[PDB]
Amino acid sequence: GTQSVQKGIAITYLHVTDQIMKNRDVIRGENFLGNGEYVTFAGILEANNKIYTAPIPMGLSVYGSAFEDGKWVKYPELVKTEDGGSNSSSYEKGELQWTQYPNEAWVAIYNDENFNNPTLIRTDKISYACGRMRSQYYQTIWAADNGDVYVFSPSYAKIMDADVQKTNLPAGVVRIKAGATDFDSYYCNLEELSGGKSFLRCWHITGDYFLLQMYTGEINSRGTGATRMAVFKATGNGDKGELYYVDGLPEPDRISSFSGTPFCENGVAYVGVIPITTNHPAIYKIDPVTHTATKGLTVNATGITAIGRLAKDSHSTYVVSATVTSANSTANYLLATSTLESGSVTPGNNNGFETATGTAWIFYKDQYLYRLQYNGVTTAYELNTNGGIAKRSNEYTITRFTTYGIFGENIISSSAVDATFTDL
Ligand SMILES: [Cl-]
Repeated sequence: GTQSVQKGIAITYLHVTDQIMKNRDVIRGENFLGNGEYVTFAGILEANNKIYTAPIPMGLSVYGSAFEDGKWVKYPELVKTEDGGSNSSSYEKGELQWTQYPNEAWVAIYNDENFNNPTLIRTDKISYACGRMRSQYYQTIWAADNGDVYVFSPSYAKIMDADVQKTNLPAGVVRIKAGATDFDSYYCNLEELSGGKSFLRCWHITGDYFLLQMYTGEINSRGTGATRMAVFKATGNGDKGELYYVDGLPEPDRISSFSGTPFCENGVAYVGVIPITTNHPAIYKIDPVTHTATKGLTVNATGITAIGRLAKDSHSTYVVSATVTSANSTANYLLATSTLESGSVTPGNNNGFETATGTAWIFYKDQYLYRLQYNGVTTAYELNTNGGIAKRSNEYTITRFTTYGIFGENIISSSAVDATFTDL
């Protein structure tokens, strides 16, 4: 056969029990959806004993636009004539950047973590299901407690330069019932409910309630103005969806950012709120039933990069990962606390453990906290038998990732990559 550089999908596993890293053979990304384009997985969602992801279309690679004399090139006027761009937006001559098919969304359903033989399904009711901010892809596919998978799209593609690459669909939601292999008839237009606004990203809270980080103005590539929260009850209003803005958070013009991953327990969501700059980050409790927020634990640091729990034998604690950023340096501290609802935490005591910053953080149940970092090594933490934060024995070298999640006993990370493939 003929080997060439093509777009692939990388999959990396961190097995939390064995403490072993494995690299899956690279998956072909070219023509993943049958239109020549390659994809970036957004989300590794465990539900119904299966993995759901949104394969986000990327446009055409250099290989894909040249393939069989431009078979896949629908809009040749968009193929780049020379190298250019900057950062994640950088492109090579011959690429077609961004999808040519913005008015649809796909979901891949995999039977297990081997990522073989996906069930690929398409809807024309929403655009693609992820959020975006510069180089980041945010998961927007989530399961209700009953296993129903809700597939949200903020319609990020509305901000594309070329008309044919804009979506004309409003931000909205569709559904895959638990155990089903295709979408049902559910559809909710979120812009009609929100006052014309989309969202940066979203998460599950409990039951059929989801948390949306809402925009105050237009969606944009820098995340500007993503300073409100709303609670979406998917089956509310007679299975039409119901959206309520959250009351009790700081005023939007006082919010610098929210932390990236809420912590959900006891039916509520705990969210890190970073105010504009004495004004410290604090963790707010959001009750989805009343769409009300209350101020809890104050964090005496720059930011909040993880909230969760660690447990070992008869010891357990909450763990807040906090950043300390100076003019000349970045630091991260893991801070133990018995409560998220009052008081404060401050680096500088025995209940704190310093780490390098990490690209992303994820808790595996209440057993481990993983600090995912590419080059830099990936590390993991636990409670020791004495109840203190401890580093696990094994470290890992992983590559750049754009999505991550847990299935079974594996932490899984993924990215679109260049790789050699053999064609017939
Ligand atoms: Cl439910």
